[PDB]
Amino acid sequence: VGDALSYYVDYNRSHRVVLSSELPQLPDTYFDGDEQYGRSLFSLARKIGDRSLVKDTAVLKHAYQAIDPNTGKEYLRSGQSVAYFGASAGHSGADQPLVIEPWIQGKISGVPPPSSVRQFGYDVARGAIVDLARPFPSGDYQFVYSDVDQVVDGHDDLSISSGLVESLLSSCMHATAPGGSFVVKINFPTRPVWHYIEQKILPNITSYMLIKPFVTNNVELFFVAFGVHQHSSLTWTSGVYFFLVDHFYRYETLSTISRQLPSFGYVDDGSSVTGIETISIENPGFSNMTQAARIGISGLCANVGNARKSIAIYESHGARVLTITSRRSPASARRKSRLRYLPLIDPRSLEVQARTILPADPVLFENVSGASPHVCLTMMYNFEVSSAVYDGDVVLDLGTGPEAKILELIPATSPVTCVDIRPTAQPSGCWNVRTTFLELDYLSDGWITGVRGDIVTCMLSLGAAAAGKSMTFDAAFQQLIKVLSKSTANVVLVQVNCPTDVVRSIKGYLEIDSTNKRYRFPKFGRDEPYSDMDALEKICRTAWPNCSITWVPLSYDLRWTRLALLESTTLSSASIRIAELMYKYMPIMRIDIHGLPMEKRGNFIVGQNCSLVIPGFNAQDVFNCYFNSALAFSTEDVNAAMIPQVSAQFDATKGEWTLDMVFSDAGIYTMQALVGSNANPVSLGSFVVDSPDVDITDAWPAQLDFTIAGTDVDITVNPYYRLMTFVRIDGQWQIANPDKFQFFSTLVMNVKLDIADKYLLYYIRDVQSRDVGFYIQHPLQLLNTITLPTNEDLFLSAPDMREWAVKESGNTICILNSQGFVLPQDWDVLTDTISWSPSIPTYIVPPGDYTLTPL
Amino acid sequence: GNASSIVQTINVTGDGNVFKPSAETSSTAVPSLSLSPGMLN
Amino acid sequence: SIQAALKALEKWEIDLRVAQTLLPTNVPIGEVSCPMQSVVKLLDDQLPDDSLIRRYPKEAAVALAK
Ligand SMILES: *C(=O)CCCCCCCCCCCCC
Repeated sequence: VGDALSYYVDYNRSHRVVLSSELPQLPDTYFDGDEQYGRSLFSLARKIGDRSLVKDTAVLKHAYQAIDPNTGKEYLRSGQSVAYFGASAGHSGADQPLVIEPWIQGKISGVPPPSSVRQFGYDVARGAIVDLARPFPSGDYQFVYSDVDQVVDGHDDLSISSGLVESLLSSCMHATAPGGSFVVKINFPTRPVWHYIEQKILPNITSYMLIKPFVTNNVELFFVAFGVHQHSSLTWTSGVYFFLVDHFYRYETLSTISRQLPSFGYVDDGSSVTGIETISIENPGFSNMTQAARIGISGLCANVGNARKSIAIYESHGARVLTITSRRSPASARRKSRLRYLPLIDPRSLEVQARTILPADPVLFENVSGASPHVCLTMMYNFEVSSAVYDGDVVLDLGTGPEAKILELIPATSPVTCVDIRPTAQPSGCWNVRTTFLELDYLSDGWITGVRGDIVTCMLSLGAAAAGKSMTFDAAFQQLIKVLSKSTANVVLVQVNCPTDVVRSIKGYLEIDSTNKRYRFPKFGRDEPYSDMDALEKICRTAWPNCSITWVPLSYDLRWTRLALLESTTLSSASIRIAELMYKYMPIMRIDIHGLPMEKRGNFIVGQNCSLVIPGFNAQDVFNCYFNSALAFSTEDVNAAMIPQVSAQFDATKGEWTLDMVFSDAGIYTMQALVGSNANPVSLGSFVVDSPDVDITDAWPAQLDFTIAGTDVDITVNPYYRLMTFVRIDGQWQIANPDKFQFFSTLVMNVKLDIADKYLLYYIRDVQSRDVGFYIQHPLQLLNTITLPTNEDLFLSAPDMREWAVKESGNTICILNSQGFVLPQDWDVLTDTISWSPSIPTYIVPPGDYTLTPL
Repeated sequence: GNASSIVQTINVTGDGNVFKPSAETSSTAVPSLSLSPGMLN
Repeated sequence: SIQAALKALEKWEIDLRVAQTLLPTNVPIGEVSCPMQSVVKLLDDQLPDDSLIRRYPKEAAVALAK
């Protein structure tokens, strides 16, 4: 469900120069049929509107936000002769692509309407018809958008398509005038295409962008170029490499997961992995000996337990019938693999039913709204444990819920222990392999020596535990360590309330206090404590001096989502994103009691030198740094290392290695080691880098240039953060006019002043990562505090779509946004509107007082 | 090269292909024609 | 018609000549041989990026065998 998610990558001079020949090639089974089935199935089940509309809106908005340093502004102004190549009609009845009219109407924030658009394409209706890849007579456009299919011309393969892409790039190259820009669509990103792009186009632009809106699990891509026919030395960079890595990885994972659901509009009979199980009894009898349905319901329960099971009681064809429905999943049927006898159920809940219930119609994917945050958080949590357990491992789980999710997650040959307080409900006498339960506290004492165990867990538990006992996170952690000290375990998994970056707040979901080390969950209504990374680390170092500690990353993985799709738990993009953000402060600690230690030496902040010393090795051994399943670098090749800075030294006196680095992305990197002339891989601890502070201060002078040049002000910002501005209209973020404020360089921002700016607040927001406003959301309260002149001419525009009527010293003159408004003879309109929405013009009011009242 | 789910072509980079340059198969297409105009009348 | 037809292929012929000449596709006496994966892996390593074979493979191969 939900809207689409956009990804982009921009060119930066500062990165390592990657070549065309080492970007990830596309998969080779990409055309083999079952994958095609998966792509079909995912696309059919997508709650969304006109795809061509939403993609084009995304790309146009992100295209009106690319600046030329040489002239301090967008390559995308207004009035630009714009060619839409590939104008598919669209059988919706508009006969045209469904964004042109909203575009020119200026019904998009951040996208000034153009002069005109010319629609060329095979299936155009309101334009002209031609096959573009070959020459055709036309005039010159300033911006050329492309949405051309390449799975049509050229027969069914990939090299002919590769040639089509070059043809299209050259044709667009010719259509644009010097200094213009163009966007092209790519069906299949293959290596030789970027080879061609690098040796044929890159030296003929000024900047370039890559963009990927994600609406269906595919490999579609958009490539954007600026400043055509101007020479530079642009080549692919590090960010391109990383982006392509993720843009293939995500696809591969989602395709695997999607390839398991039953076909769209299928016939469930029990063999399918996911099905709507259901059984009914005609004229039910409960009170006396049944032995007929007492097994009947129990079989279904064992089939699909722990998943929501719904009932109806009604009458059909004269017979009083009871119907049971539910759903089966790999985990639900994995639980069945662990029983030996069949557990049975008390039916007392049911014979008491004296009411009447209508039946219903089976729907596999039941949810209509999108999955809630915390359920998804729990799923993304449990994927880690379900992956991190192999067969036969002797398991001790703490915080075990009464419903015992674990009995549905691990293999059916691993003994488990439930360590919790409330009595469970799971049966006792049907378990093929060992399974124990307990009624006591896992923060308590004097119960540990008697319990076997290899992997010890605690998930979404300890923060509430510490809060309940009025206990701090530090003390709670140390007491848990103490309890595990005299145990016999081997590896520990613990969810930990502790940040991973600059402390921020997630709106309405998790609000964080930096006075007392406390989180708050508003939807849950509770105040809990936390602690800090370095504080916790020493405690783990104490009881285990052989402790290798890692902080497993999640806010790029999607494999965890397989714990949803396979029991029909509908997903929303927003519910995903908030789950990553919430996870950046509720991470998971993976502690090995006898791994190889790693000590953190320097200051771990982006833009700062870091240092690590890794003991206990030999000079003939390697290390590899990964980041989002990429490869930052390896020691064997120090030079072609994708990170900004590498160092490598060895202490033949002590056998201690030394790596002294600089990074460029906040988050988690992982270092892994390679020992010997063998393919064997060891897993050393990972580490976290964090972004520089989010703090902002700004200077506002005393003289205000109410003229066109406009006042210029100082905004002190650490340069790593890139900045823009926004407005909140109707609860929705709108892009501020690039013609209104101009950043440039210290840092100085330009602004044209207006009365309208008094009645709208303005925010400086940050777009460097995938998300926006997560680190810096700084309102400009100073802007809503301006002191107008009266002896001075003024810019002026309407605030919004409401109905503001002007007053000169409390005397209405006209009415903005009114039917049958008439312009004053002393007012005057301005060439390019300063408004936040391009439709609303901007006028020139002659000197005086101007007051607007809402109505 | 295979642009389709089912392949019934000739896998150029597939196996089973044969490269045996032989004297008997000395390549040629159309070097010259007896376009002499006396013989063309 | 013949002359103008032969005009168009003025480059494609050159590319095919490059393909057949970069390594010996003819011998004076007897017969020689070499695995196809190797020789194909070579061609994708020496033909210029602009060569039409890089974008039109199968027809080039069948023409070669013709
Ligand atoms: C099949 O998987 C499509 C990609 C591979 C096609 C073969 C390589 C492209 C060029 C043809 C032969 C290589 C030497 C020119």
